[PDB]
Amino acid sequence: KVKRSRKAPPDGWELIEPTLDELDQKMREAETEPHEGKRKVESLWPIFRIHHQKTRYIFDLFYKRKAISRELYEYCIKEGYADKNLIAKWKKQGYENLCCLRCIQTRDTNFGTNCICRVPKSKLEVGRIIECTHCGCR
Amino acid sequence: VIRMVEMQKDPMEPPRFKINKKIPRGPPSPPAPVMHSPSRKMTVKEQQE
Repeated sequence: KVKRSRKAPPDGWELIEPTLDELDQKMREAETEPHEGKRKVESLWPIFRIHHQKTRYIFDLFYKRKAISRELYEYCIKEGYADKNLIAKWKKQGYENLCCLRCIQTRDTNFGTNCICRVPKSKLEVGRIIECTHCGCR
Repeated sequence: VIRMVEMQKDPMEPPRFKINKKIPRGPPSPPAPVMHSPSRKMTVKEQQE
């Protein structure tokens, strides 16, 4: 894939080069998957699932492990390795394992509330194996 | 108790039905009476005047 900047990315990008390439090749193979098998919105579920794992790799390298530099962190967010809004929602203590950024939108639901993805299982009902249609999982 | 949550429809769409041919109201009225003045004959020369 083209980096779309051509501006000589700094050190640490070669350390995260094959890891981000394997996640990018997984999303491109998921984007080339046909519409068979998925019912109506299940085909967009591996699109957010590969995007959720791509944002978790950069955030763990910056906040958890703190091994990547801040100059390589800003170059990764600008080139499109991880969304800045997804890292902003994970900075708050109220949401650290959110499914998708579409599930946190208050205006998305018809009843004007959150989804089942942003709800714990202990506070939910007993018999419920439901999954979020907009987000993708719990 | 039932919450009235208005569903936000798509603001780019053709209308869901044709022109409504249903009756909206009732063709009877409240026919209020006149009670203006007692109508009577004018005169015997009213046919000649």
